[PDB]
Amino acid sequence: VRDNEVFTPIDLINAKTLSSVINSFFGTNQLSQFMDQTNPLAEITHKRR
DNA sequence: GTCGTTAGTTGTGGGACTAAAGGATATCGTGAACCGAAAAATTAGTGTAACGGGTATCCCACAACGCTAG
Repeated sequence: VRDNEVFTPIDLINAKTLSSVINSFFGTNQLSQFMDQTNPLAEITHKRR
């Protein structure tokens, strides 16, 4: 869309379009699970599931 | 030789899948410019004090006797 010479590779980039995907993965994916934090064994088992 | 009929597929579509507890999520991409609407803030303008009688009420104090003679 840009034809003016006043445009640099900073104005071209949106952080939102990457942060959105990463936050969606870490907040709503079935594999991003609430850790079993009852005891150390629960953590060490959940991390090896 | 040709056309309707019947039964047995065959592919495709619609409908089921305990009970109890619990129950947190994250959610892009951008084009400009002017006009209208109403909701809000700022500004401009007017003011009493005691007196006469007469009488309604209040608080505040006091009274509500006893004896003798014609």
